[PDB]
Amino acid sequence: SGDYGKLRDALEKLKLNDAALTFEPESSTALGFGFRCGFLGLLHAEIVQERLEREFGLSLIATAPSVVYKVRLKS
Amino acid sequence: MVKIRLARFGSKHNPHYRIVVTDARRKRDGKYIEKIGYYDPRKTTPDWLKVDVERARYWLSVGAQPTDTARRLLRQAGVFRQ
Amino acid sequence: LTDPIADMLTRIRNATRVYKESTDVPASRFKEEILRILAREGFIKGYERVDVDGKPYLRVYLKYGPRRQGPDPRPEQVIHHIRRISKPGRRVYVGVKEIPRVRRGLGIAILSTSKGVLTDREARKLGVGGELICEVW
Amino acid sequence: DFEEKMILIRRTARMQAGGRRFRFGALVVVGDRQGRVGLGFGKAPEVPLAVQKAGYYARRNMVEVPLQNGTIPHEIEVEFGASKIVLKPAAPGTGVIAGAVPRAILELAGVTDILTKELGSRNPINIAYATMEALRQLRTKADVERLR
Amino acid sequence: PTINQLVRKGREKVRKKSKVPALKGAPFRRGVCTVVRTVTPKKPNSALRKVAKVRLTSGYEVTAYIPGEGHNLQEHSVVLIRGGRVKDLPGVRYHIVRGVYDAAGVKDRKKSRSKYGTKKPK
Amino acid sequence: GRYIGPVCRLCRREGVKLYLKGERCYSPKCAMERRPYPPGQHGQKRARRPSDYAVRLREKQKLRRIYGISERQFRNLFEEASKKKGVTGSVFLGLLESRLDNVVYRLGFAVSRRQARQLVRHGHITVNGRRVDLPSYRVRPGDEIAVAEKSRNLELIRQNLEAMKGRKVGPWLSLDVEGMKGKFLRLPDREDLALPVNEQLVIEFYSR
Amino acid sequence: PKKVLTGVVVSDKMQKTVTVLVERQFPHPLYGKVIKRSKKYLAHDPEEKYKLGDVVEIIESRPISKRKRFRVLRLVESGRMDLVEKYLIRRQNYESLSK
RNA sequence: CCGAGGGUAGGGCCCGUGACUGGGGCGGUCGUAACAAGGUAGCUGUACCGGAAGGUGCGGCUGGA
RNA sequence: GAGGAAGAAGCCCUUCGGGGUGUAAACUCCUGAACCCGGGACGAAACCCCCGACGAGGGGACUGACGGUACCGGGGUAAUAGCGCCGGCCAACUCCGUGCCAGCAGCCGCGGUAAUACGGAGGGCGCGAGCGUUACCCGGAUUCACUGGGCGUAAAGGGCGUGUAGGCGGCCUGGGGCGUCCCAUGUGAAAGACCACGGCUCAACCGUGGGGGAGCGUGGGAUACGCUCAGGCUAGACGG
RNA sequence: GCUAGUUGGUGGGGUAAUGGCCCACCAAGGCGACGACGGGUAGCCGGUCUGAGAGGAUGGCCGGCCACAGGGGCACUGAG
Ligand code: SF4
Ligand SMILES: [Mg+2]
Ligand SMILES: [Mg+2]
Ligand SMILES: [Mg+2]
Ligand SMILES: [Mg+2]
Ligand SMILES: [Mg+2]
Ligand SMILES: [Mg+2]
Ligand SMILES: [Mg+2]
Ligand SMILES: [Mg+2]
Ligand SMILES: [Mg+2]
Ligand SMILES: [Mg+2]
Ligand SMILES: [Mg+2]
Ligand SMILES: [Mg+2]
Ligand SMILES: [Mg+2]
Ligand SMILES: [Mg+2]
Ligand SMILES: [Mg+2]
Ligand SMILES: [Mg+2]
Ligand SMILES: [Mg+2]
Ligand SMILES: [Mg+2]
Ligand SMILES: [Mg+2]
Ligand SMILES: [Mg+2]
Ligand SMILES: [Mg+2]
Ligand SMILES: [Mg+2]
Ligand SMILES: [Mg+2]
Ligand SMILES: [Mg+2]
Ligand SMILES: [Mg+2]
Ligand SMILES: [Mg+2]
Ligand SMILES: [Mg+2]
Ligand SMILES: [Mg+2]
Ligand SMILES: [Mg+2]
Ligand SMILES: [Mg+2]
Ligand SMILES: [Mg+2]
Ligand SMILES: [Mg+2]
Ligand SMILES: [Mg+2]
Ligand SMILES: [Mg+2]
Ligand SMILES: [Mg+2]
Ligand SMILES: [Mg+2]
Ligand SMILES: [Mg+2]
Ligand SMILES: [Mg+2]
Ligand SMILES: [Mg+2]
Ligand SMILES: [Mg+2]
Ligand SMILES: [Mg+2]
Ligand SMILES: [Mg+2]
Ligand SMILES: [Mg+2]
Ligand SMILES: [Mg+2]
Ligand SMILES: [Mg+2]
Ligand SMILES: [Mg+2]
Ligand SMILES: [Mg+2]
Ligand SMILES: [Mg+2]
Ligand SMILES: [Mg+2]
Ligand SMILES: [Mg+2]
Ligand SMILES: [Mg+2]
Ligand SMILES: [Mg+2]
Ligand SMILES: [Mg+2]
Ligand SMILES: [Mg+2]
Ligand SMILES: [Mg+2]
Ligand SMILES: [Mg+2]
Ligand SMILES: [Mg+2]
Ligand SMILES: [Mg+2]
Ligand SMILES: [Mg+2]
Ligand SMILES: [Mg+2]
Ligand SMILES: [Mg+2]
Ligand SMILES: [Mg+2]
Ligand SMILES: [Mg+2]
Repeated sequence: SGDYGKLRDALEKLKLNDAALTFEPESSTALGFGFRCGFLGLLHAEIVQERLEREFGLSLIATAPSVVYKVRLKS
Repeated sequence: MVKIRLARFGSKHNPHYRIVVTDARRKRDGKYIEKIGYYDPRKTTPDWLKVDVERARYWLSVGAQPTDTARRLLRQAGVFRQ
Repeated sequence: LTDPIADMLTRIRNATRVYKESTDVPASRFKEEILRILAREGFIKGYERVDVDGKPYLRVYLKYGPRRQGPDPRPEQVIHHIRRISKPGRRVYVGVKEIPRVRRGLGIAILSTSKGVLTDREARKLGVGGELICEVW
Repeated sequence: DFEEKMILIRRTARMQAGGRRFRFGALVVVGDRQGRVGLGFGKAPEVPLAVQKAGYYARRNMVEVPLQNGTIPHEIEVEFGASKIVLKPAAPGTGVIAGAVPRAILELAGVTDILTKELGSRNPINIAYATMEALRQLRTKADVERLR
Repeated sequence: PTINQLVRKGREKVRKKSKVPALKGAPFRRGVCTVVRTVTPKKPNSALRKVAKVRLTSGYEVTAYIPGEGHNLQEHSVVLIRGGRVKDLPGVRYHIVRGVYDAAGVKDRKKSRSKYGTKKPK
Repeated sequence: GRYIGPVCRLCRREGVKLYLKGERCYSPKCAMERRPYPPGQHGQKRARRPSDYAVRLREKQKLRRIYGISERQFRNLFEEASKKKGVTGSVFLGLLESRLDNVVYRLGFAVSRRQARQLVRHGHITVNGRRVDLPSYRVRPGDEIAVAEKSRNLELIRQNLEAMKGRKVGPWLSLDVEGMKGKFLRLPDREDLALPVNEQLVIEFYSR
Repeated sequence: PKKVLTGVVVSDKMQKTVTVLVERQFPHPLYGKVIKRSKKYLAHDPEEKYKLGDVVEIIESRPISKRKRFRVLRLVESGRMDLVEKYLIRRQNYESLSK
């Protein structure tokens, strides 16, 4: 669907734990109710979802991961 | 039964009782049957005890039963002086 | 004709503002009782029983005031103000404590009581009350 | 030589081709504080012209106002169109309990302790006039008594 | 209406509608930021006006305002809201209270600091 | 608590000497007589027409200031007068005057309203022999007010009283000089006092 | 006292009992004018004696049945069908008030 | 016998929601119905018609000469 | 707290003369919150004991959580001030920054390069161990109008009759006394409110006393008006 | 628009005691626009806040009554 409310809490508890949950809510046409997380290092992110899916059976796919840019549009 | 007792008023660290007829079972500062005098135990004024002897004796008369401190006061207002 | 007492008070009030000397009002005992107080109290000269076209009326004689100076010289009225206070649509009884002191005493309040139609001050004196009829000043 | 106390200065507008045009309205009360007031409402091109003008008219229009001990002698309600003023006598400790216009009349009429309430349309200009011809209808026990 | 009409049909007492239902109906409410943008106001006011959608403990999801010059708010910032409407911004029933929870006071504000939650100067 | 702060500035803002500060008030170097215009930058600039409410405001403030009293205590008294039988402007003025801190000043045990408070506070006054250090104390008629022992012999109270020989304290009191007692006699008449204040506008003020 | 009411018998059709109507006048709490008001009391009549139409007095009594706690004290009029009709009228009028 | 309650079935009112679909309020395209006889006096109940305002019939009103 | 300059510095304004913060500070003096030291409560006088009788009456003794507290006596240090506002309503104005941005806002509305309306500073007003904000109630709102509003054109007369309930109802006399008015009486607890007095240093608080009133039970009286019954009338209405 | 223990009767049962309080028979009644029935909300007063007053709004502390003791039902003991 899938479980936007059930996902968000999962962030909330982890989010209490840590930085790299690390959520500003986001939405894209690939799937509903998708959110952005940045993880200090690649490994945290890989632990956190993994934890999610084995533990809670919220089996999902996460796009990623993002590097941040110094764009200075000519205008 | 029905009794004669000190019902407490006044304020904190400033008592002023209202010696009162009241059924045993009421909370002390609750509806009594009849006020029959007061008793400031600290004595901060001329009048500091004032039984209504007439009524005191009627009540007493028909089997109301004073406390100890309430009996002790009634004395000082002559309730039992024969 | 639902309220002959209003009707009289009205006849009167209407009359005065045009400055008439008299006006006939159909006669009833009760009405004479009001007219009694009204003249005794000075709001009218007085009244008399009479007759028009056969049937009994009541001719009420009208006080006013001296002429005035300036433009618009019409005299002060002695009856300035007169309204009912106990319409049939709404009966108003008042107890002795409650008898209205009208206009600071500059005016009166009639009122049927069981000791008779008195003024407020009479009703206060005898120490009674009842149906507040009207008020004048 | 009385006191006076402007109660309303206001601007207003005409309209000629290629421009609005102005005029001024001053509504001054004038009184000796002893028991004589007089309200005047004058209008002119410039403000103080319109205030002096108001003065003149004012004096040309004074009023009785009986004073049974600093209060008025009997409660009264008059109502110059849509606006209703209600006066009401009071004890000496009271003070003038009044709207800001009808107080400027009462103040200068020498009134000291009274109650008012403005009901109806609360336009100053009206409430002022309503007030003037509401004082004007006061009478003393005597004033009456002679009338009957 | 005649007195009989009054006896018969009474006078109808008034009743009032809350402008502040999300507070439900506490003096303040806590919530979590879902969106945090700027909004343009209606005419004749022009500005880039700071605003936050909020999900209140009361259940409702409402949009509130960020008074003061600059704010450390962003999504998931948990903040409390007080009643208070912005005239320019349609639909902003509430105000976000500075200096509480995830909301920093306006830094370096010297005046009216109890509004805008700024602690007193050294 | 009390005001504490420049008291002169007041008398400019209010526009008259509310005698508030001891001997100086009667100098040629008192603030008023030097520079009788409001404190601050615009102190000298032309006055605007004072608003109706503005008038009533200063008046309320002129009075209160004179007795250096908290606007809470003030209004409380003012309400007492209304509920009291009598002329409210008046009874206000007297309920105000029965203040122990005041009565000390009126007797001239202290030079000033302000000072009176400190005397009363450090229990230098006593009412009816018993000591009192509340400056709010409501002096009844026939209260005997006096310095008591360990301060009768004090550099100050002597000085003020030394200086109290050939002046007559006001009509509603009395003063056993150098014995150092006085008697509240009766509550004053509005016209014994002659403060520059119009008790009526105050009444008017607490109306709006 | 106990309590004395006066009013029209406005039905039997029960055994030992009469529905009695009872008027009361009083002023409007706020609007002052006088209003009348009414209430039926089921009354006791062991001797199915009191017929319709009657104006009777009934008195506070000890419970005789659920909702029947007055006896009839004494007859004081008779044949007041005019009243009874005014009730049967207000009862009849009701089918026009439905939907 | 009754009986808390559990279960079966059929209704009633409410709330939430739903592909889609009406309209409503707030921020370029087509015309130009109303406001001056507004360029066909307007409004109006009603009917039919028309992209859109609206036009037209029947009767009414002046709040139109 | 009293004194203390035609008036320090600093900072603000300026027509570069000067103004302002300001008797404010400094500073001279005396008073002494806090602290230290000493003594130290009322609330507790009964049950008990003695005389007398295990009665009245009289006498005597035990008992304090609060608390080594309040309070008293002595000694004694100048010892926290903050917050809201300053276009109008509404008491309180200047400069600088910003340039329809940033921001302010309850409402008018402010801000597009001289802003008393934004941000800061000086100055000012308010109140002060508080001062503001939000929420909610009454108020202003005679803006549900009993007191105390309205419907030609502002919202508002039913399209028109007929008539059921209900509302209301002319002139005179008499009986009733339901309404209505009056008197007595019972009730209307205490606490609260109000008036007076007294008790804690005042007050808050508390004690004591006083008056309240609607209401409702009972008894007694009144008869104008409203009701009800009875008689009578012809000015309303109907009919020939 | 509502009502079959529903409304009255009789005779029983029960209680400290009146009553369809419960049970059997008997009659067809009882209630409602003076708002029944359904729905919403709420513990009620002394009081309290406001208000010139009428009024409005409110029932925290305290005093009085009521009701409940995790959600329901039942009785036992007993003066209760
Ligand atoms: S009177 Fe005393 S206080 Fe008031 S200004 Fe003159 S000097 Fe300063
Ligand atoms: Mg004259
Ligand atoms: Mg009018
Ligand atoms: Mg713009
Ligand atoms: Mg624009
Ligand atoms: Mg600040
Ligand atoms: Mg007031
Ligand atoms: Mg039976
Ligand atoms: Mg079952
Ligand atoms: Mg079941
Ligand atoms: Mg089960
Ligand atoms: Mg839907
Ligand atoms: Mg649906
Ligand atoms: Mg056109
Ligand atoms: Mg056209
Ligand atoms: Mg046309
Ligand atoms: Mg055309
Ligand atoms: Mg047509
Ligand atoms: Mg087409
Ligand atoms: Mg066509
Ligand atoms: Mg046509
Ligand atoms: Mg100089
Ligand atoms: Mg300098
Ligand atoms: Mg300097
Ligand atoms: Mg200088
Ligand atoms: Mg000093
Ligand atoms: Mg210093
Ligand atoms: Mg010690
Ligand atoms: Mg002791
Ligand atoms: Mg302020
Ligand atoms: Mg101002
Ligand atoms: Mg500001
Ligand atoms: Mg600028
Ligand atoms: Mg402002
Ligand atoms: Mg500014
Ligand atoms: Mg304080
Ligand atoms: Mg309001
Ligand atoms: Mg007001
Ligand atoms: Mg109102
Ligand atoms: Mg009002
Ligand atoms: Mg309205
Ligand atoms: Mg009305
Ligand atoms: Mg209106
Ligand atoms: Mg018509
Ligand atoms: Mg229609
Ligand atoms: Mg129709
Ligand atoms: Mg008809
Ligand atoms: Mg009829
Ligand atoms: Mg009738
Ligand atoms: Mg009649
Ligand atoms: Mg009677
Ligand atoms: Mg009581
Ligand atoms: Mg008392
Ligand atoms: Mg007849
Ligand atoms: Mg059966
Ligand atoms: Mg059958
Ligand atoms: Mg009924
Ligand atoms: Mg509940
Ligand atoms: Mg509550
Ligand atoms: Mg309670
Ligand atoms: Mg249980
Ligand atoms: Mg259980
Ligand atoms: Mg249970
Ligand atoms: Mg037992």
